[PDB]
Formats: sequence, structure tokens, C-alpha cells
Amino acid sequence: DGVDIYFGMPGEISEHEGFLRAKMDLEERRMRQINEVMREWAMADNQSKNLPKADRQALNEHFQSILQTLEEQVSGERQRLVETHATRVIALINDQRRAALEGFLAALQADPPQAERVLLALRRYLRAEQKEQRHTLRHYQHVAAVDPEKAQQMRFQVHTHLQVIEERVNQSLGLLDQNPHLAQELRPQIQELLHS
Amino acid sequence: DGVDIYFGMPGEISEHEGFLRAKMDLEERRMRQINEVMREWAMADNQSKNLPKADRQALNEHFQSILQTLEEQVSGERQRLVETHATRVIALINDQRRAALEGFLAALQADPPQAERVLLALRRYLRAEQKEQRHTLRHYQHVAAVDPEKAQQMRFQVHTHLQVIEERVNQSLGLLDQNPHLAQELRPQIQELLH
Repeated sequence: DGVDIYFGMPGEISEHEGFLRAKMDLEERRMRQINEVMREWAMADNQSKNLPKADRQALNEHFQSILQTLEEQVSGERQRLVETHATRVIALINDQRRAALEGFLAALQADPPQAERVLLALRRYLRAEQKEQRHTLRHYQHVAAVDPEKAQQMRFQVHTHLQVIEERVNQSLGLLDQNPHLAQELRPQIQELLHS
Repeated sequence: DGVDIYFGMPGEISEHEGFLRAKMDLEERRMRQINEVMREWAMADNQSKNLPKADRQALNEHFQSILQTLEEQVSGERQRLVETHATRVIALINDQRRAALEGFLAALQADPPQAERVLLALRRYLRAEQKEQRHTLRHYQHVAAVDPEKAQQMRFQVHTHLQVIEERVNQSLGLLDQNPHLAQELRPQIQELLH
């Protein structure tokens, strides 16, 4: 048990599919649990017809109470599943940006800087930043789609976050300006990258 | 254009994937819109560095107002998509159940009722009822996972509906009763089935 948890999911399974599969497993599990309670409650109603009012009310309370507990478990469970997935999603996006940055840095500090290697490492970096931009836009778009009130609250935060991403791209590109010749050479192509 | 709307979505495309495709399109469309506003807002901030405290506030209230509207549009749009999708899902489940019911009935009324055909039809019908049961369960399950206060108001309805389904299934199996010999030879299969 604790050992299976340690090994976690096999690398063959992506975070996304592993998340969906876990999500589906819980959906099916909760559906079963709910149906069992609903049936018990149905059987109880059939039997209870000829019992005192105070007893029928107590019986109703008993099942309503079991469902409420079940509702809270389904909700708490979904929330944990959601936070775990969102945490892993952002973590990987940060890791990819950082790894791409180290690569861009390496290509710029090569004994004799190769325009090709530098251009490719920069492309990778700029694509990592783009992914975070899209992640940021998509999250906000999502909240506005299902919860307008919360969307208005994060508005300024999104605007700022997007500027933070843009300044990083400018700061990272400034690393290329420390080499006028190289910069002038790749300018037209980089412009194409930043434009797309 | 009205023509394209008339033909609607290709039959080969299921309602589920069509829904997801439309939702994804809107997701990307709105993401681009929001980004454009965000860019304009950032640019205004830059060119508003040397302005009077009052003009900066106005400028902010401006883009925030543009976004409030955009949010409202994104919200109403999603609601429309969700509603359209949900109504179609329930209708298709009702239709398929009625179809399977007729299919089951027909196999039972065949000149020489053929066991095998009846079994498959009965299986299809039960599967159809189960799809509605699973749709009821899942809906309640979904509303609980993302809106607890509302799930509580659903309890009785769900309870009542699942009982309605179970009773229907029992009433339908009773159509077999009107065929003792048939119900006899088919007695075992229908039993292993019920589970």
C-alpha cells in the first residue's frame, strides 16, 4: 500500500491522463455509493409507511444526513484532485521555463557562440514563456466562464502576471544584446518568433 | 450562412465531441480577446506614466470596464453552451430508451418469438435505462463536487427519479410475463442479466 504510493504512477502515464483517469475512477465510485444509499432510502420508505410520524421523520433525517456527508466527501475529494492537478501543471511549466533558460544561457556562453544553437535554445525559452502566458489567459477565461464574481477579483492580478511574463522575456532577450554581432544577426528571425 | 446553420453539425460528429469542439473554439477565441485587451491596458499604462493621478485612475476604470463586459459575455456564452448541451443529452437518452423499448417489444411479439433476438433487445433496453440512471447519478454527483449548497436541494428529486426508473424497468420486464413459455426458456439468461 504505502509502497505502491511511493512508486506512484508509471512514467508511461502523463499527469493529464493520470488526472483524468483518477477523476473518472472517483466519479464511478461516488455514483455507486450514491445509488446504494438511494436504494436503501427507497426500501426504507416502502417499509416505513405504517410507522408513527416522528419515526418517519427520523428515518428521512437519517438518509438526508448520510447524503449530506456524502456530498461533503465528493466535494472535498474533487477539490483535492483539482488542487493537486493545478499544482503539478504549474510546477512543470516553471521547470520547463528554467531548464530552457539554462539552455539559452549555455548557447550564449559557448566557446564560440553558434547562431543556430542560440536561436534554437531561445526558441525553446520563448515557447516556455508562451505556455505560461496561455496558462494564465486560459485560467482567467475559465473562471469568467463558470464564476463571474471571482473573475472580477483576479482581473488586476492577471494583468500584472502577464506583464511579469513579458518583462522576463525582455530581460532574457537582453542576454542576447550582450553580443551585438550575434544579436544583429538573429534579429530578423527573433522578431519572427516574438511576433508569432 | 443561414444554410450552414440549417444543415448543422455533421451527423458523424457526436453531440459530445461537437460540444467539446465548440467549447474549445470559444476558449481560444476568448483567450485571444482577453489578451488583446490586456496588451492595450499594458500599453496605456506605459504611456500614462507622466500623467495626473486622476487621468491614470480613469484609464484603469476604462480597461477594467471593458473586461467586466468581456467577463459577462464569456459567462453568458458558457451558460448557453452548457444549456444547449444538457438539453440535447437528456433528449437523446429519452429517445434511445423509447427506441430500445420498441425494439424489445417487437422481438417479443414476433410470430415465433426468437429467444436470442429477444435477449439482445432486452439487453439494449436495460442498457438504455441504465444510461439514464447513470446520467441522474452523475449529475447529482457533479453538482455536489462543484456546488454543495445546490446538491442538497436535489436530494428528493434524485431519489424520486431513480425510483421512477427502477419501476419502469420492472414494468417492462413484465411484458415477458405475457409469454410464459418464452419467459421460461429465457428464464436463466434474464436472471444472469439483472445483475
